[PDB]
Amino acid sequence: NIPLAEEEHNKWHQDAVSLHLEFGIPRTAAEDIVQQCDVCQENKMIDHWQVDYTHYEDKIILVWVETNSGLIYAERVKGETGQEFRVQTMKWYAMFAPKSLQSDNGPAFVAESTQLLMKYLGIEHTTGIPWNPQSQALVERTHQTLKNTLEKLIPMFNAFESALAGTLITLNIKRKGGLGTSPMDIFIFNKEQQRIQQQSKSKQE
Amino acid sequence: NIPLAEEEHNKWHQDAVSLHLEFGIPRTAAEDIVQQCDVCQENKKRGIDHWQVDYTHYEDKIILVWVETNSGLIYAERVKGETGQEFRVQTMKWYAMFAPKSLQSDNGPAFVAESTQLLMKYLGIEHTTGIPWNPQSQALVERTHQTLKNTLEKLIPMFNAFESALAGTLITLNIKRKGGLGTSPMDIFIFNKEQQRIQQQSKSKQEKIRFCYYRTRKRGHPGEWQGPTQVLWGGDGAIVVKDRGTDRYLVIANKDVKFIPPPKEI
Amino acid sequence: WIENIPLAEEEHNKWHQDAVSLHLEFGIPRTAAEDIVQQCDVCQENKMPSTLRGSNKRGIDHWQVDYTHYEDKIILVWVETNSGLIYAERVKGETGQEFRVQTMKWYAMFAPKSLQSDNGPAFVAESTQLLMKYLGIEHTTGIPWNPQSQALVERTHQTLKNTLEKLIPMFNAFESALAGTLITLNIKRKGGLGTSPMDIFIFNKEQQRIQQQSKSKQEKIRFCYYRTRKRGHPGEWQGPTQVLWGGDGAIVVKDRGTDRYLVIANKDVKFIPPPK
Amino acid sequence: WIENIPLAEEEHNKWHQDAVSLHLEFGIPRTAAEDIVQQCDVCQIDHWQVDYTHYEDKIILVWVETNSGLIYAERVKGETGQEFRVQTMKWYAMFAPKSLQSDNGPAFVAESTQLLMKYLGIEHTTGIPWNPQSQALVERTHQTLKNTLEKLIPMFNAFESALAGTLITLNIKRKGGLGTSPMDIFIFNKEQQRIQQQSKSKQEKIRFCYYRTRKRGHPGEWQGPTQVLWGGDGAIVVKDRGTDRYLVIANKDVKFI
Amino acid sequence: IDHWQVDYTHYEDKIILVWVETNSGLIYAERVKGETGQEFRVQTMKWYAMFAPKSLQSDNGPAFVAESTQLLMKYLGIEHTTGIPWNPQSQALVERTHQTLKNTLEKLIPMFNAFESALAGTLITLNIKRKGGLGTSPMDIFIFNKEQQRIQQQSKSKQEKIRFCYYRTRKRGHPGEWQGPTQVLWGGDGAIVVKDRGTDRYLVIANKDVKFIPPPK
DNA sequence: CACCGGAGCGGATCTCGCAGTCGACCACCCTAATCAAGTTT
DNA sequence: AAACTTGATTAGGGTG
Repeated sequence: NIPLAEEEHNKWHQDAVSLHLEFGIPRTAAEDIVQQCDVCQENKMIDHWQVDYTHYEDKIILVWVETNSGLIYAERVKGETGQEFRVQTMKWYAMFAPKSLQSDNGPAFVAESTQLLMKYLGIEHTTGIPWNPQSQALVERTHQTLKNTLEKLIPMFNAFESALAGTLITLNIKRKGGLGTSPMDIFIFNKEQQRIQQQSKSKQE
Repeated sequence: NIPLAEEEHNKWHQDAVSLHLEFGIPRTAAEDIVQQCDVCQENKKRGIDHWQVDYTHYEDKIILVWVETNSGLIYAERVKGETGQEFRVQTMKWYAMFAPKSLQSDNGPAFVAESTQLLMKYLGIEHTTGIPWNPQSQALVERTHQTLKNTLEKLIPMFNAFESALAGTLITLNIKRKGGLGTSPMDIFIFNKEQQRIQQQSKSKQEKIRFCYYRTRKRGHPGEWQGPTQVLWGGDGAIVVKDRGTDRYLVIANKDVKFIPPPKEI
Repeated sequence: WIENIPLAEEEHNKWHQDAVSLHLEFGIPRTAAEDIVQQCDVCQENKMPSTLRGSNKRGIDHWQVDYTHYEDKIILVWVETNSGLIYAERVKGETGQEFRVQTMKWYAMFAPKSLQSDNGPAFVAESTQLLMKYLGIEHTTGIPWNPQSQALVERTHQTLKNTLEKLIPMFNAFESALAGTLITLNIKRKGGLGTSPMDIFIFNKEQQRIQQQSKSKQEKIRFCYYRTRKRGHPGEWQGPTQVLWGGDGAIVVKDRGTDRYLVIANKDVKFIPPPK
Repeated sequence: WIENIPLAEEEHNKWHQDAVSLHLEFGIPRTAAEDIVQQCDVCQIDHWQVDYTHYEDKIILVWVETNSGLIYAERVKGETGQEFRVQTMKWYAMFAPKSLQSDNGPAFVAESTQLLMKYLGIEHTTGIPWNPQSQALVERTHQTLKNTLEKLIPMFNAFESALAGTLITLNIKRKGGLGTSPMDIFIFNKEQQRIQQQSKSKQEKIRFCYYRTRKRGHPGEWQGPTQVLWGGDGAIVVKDRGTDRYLVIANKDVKFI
Repeated sequence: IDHWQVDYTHYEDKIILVWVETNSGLIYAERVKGETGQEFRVQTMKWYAMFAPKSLQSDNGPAFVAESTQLLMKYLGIEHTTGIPWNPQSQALVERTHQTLKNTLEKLIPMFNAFESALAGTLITLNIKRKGGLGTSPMDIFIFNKEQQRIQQQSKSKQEKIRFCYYRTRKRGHPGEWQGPTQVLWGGDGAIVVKDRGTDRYLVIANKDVKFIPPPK
């Protein structure tokens, strides 16, 4: 099916997501179709994330945002210090399977043993001024409607971590788009599709 | 489910889409929940079919792009000139190709041309001209035209007709291109139209409501005719209704039930 | 006339008339001419609610009551719904406690299974309600400004007071005369086939015997598909469920869709063969 | 009603649908709608068919949906192969065809047409179109079409506008069945295809799992793997291979694999 | 699936609220300040963000059986089951879960500054890195499970025919009386699935102890 | 061409108010403002 | 010596 997907790609030049999803080929193979197509590498406009700290009513919130699914995570934060962030990306590298990261150059992320925790855990960490309209619209609006839905939910709840969890529930889980796709729908699909190729990928590596 | 979906909303405060799809009530009911919920209306309007246009020049070829805002489904067609009338012809064709609930655009001439807005009125479409301000919109529209010129530049060598190449890009993006579970904008769109239509079918076919005025007896002495409000549960000779004042259900003697057709002034 | 209509409409908006005279004089179809006053405010407002209503035959041992003030005598009256055999007794006060005792008496006379009764406080009283509950009985509420749900007891207040006016001189006691009326209409009134209510209550107590109902379980069940014809063309068998009872040319069945008993003519039945 | 009813009387003079369609649009009385159509002098899956036809020396390409009855069409300069090639490139852009009917005309039976049906993967069928089921729909489509242009076109400066209007009358505004226009039936079929496909995709997996059983409540050790035959609520089905007898197994007593 | 069990556990005077999924074996754990109901309400709000629990087990402990905890489980639409923990099916899993949990904590806590980092480490080893069978992780088994819990699966099952049948059951081989007619709940090979309407329980009946019922014809 | 269905209107069925302004004083059940009787930090 | 809860005896709302 990968063959007919590259014939179809040289013809119509789809995304690797679209050839993956069209032909059921592993997404790695579809990426190899596109990235080898010179039409697509001449013409250019998973588990990949961004972080920025944010304060919501004198409460720092470490805000993880997955660049593809739009799927978010958060936890209340005592300080923007690096060691706390190392603990948060240990916990968070537990709660997810991150491939790669973007972020600003802020102190926690650029910090040496934080970077060495990205190498230890093995995540690709790109530190720099985020330049991309792709991420920054989504992350900006994420802080917008996050601080919104916090402002909606926090009166209801005793704890602030309870209401914070509330927002994460609404956006990760209750919220949907497309055909009734929450972000978590997108992610669980992408991982469970990663499993079956993943049983092949140990042979492909 | 509509009261329960609303209960889920005032708790959680979801999208209209999410409450709708979750509880399967009609989506305008979910919209109305969000809209009758002060919490979401305090902090933030587009239905499903909402389009935005921008003319786009590529290779000295004027192209009249349409961009649906929600699905991200798009149309475009090459153009001779940006005029009112040619644009009127294009959008007539388009509205044969499209059922669009509302439009946005900027203040460009054909948009702001008089008979074009009159033609939005002939066609009854909500037209909004003005500086398009929405980060939801402008990122989508901008990336849409960038990706448009991108894929034009890919495909036009492969085709005799630049028009069939443009059709090519619409195929790639609206059909072939996918996201999430395999969703192209076309399939998202067709789905949304489908469930929306079916919202009409649901609402029309099922419920024959009735409404009434009502009154009550004090030492037997009947009340004035009141509300009026809605038949909740019908029974022969008496019913269930809500007291708006007490927010409370009540059983009223038909004699004291002044019947009304449902739609009221609406 | 199709375009006479907005003027005729105006003439309702002006002169506010029936769908008919408007229909005819403007010479239109009448039905939207009714949709006028459907859509009128004015004429929509002040019309009356033509509504027939209904009373409940309801249940064996299902009951209905109201107290009486006959010649300044509180008389609380115990009156069946279905076959409408009755009882009553003179009372000194209407009160919930007193009432509760009265119903203990009368309840003990029978196995009365349920009730309709009005908003009178003694009917309504907390421990009264708890007493119905205590005994596993259904009170139901006669509602504001409907004696008519309380129909039969008021009816019988008529009948009775006529009979009182006969009998009471014949007795030492008003309440022996009360016994006399009670006697008569629960018995001596006999009609149709020349039967009292007492006949019918008691008969039906024999009729309502649980052991017989339990026993008929041994009789066979079959299920059956019913189905429905749209432009002549019958649906799938909808579903398949037991032939609750068969008649000649049709049966007893339930739609789970309505959860309600139903008929199917035996042509639109599938008979479903036995296990074997 | 009586606010809708005039407005539909206004709109039929524009759009000239069935009385049915307006009854089913606006929720008016049908018989009044019928009174308009009489009193309106003017009226007084993914399997398709193409025909050309001429309306006032304007060649037109006519697509017709063999099931929903939906139509695409556009004004045409000529019956050439190449023009129609770009037409149906655009049509395949706006539509997602499986299949097609047509006659043996040159632009169809022209090769690069058919090669482009292969490049696009449509199964092109030319031949003497034989079918009353099709050709009656074809027939009424043409007669009622040019009827309908002849209604609308004087309202319109540009003819492409009016033609688009005819398409709108038929596709969009006109209804059939329960109030179902052609586009209604059409879009329904479209969305039904994909969910057929998704359903098959979920039918593909056939998962297996470990399981165990209780003795006086005390557990058995894990057993299997064995296929997940049918899921229930709180439990599944599995074939016991030991007894060759299927087992209802609590989900908590399972490890899905 | 999404049937979870809790036991608070103390590791080195650190209360650890240990979620254990009864089926995948997936877990969550976090260091906890106290066994308080309120803190537990916060933790289960957080964790109901991190997962989509349908249902719950736990012991009868104070936080769990707490009133507004119960109202919270209702508020979130989770079924909370409180009990003397009496099952070896789930309690074998929970027992070994806590044992291996403290084991891996003792492995990882030297390797990390924070105990939340190291406890996170244990969840990584056990949910992610730990693998079984063909090499799927318990987290993969959870993802897997959740992924096939889709409603578009339900649509196709609605599209199918069901056929109905009588059924009987054997005692010492002696065939019982026929029963139903009922749903063929699933067609098998040599048998099918049926619920007993009497005991409200799914059951299998060999096709000889079945009589399938023909369609409306 | 026969059979079933949506829309239409004449006829048939059921409930009720016009009787001047309506309350005045009972009896029962349920709810509530106000006063009197204790402690407790 | 302020406040805090509960029992007792007449004034209003739904029903004969």
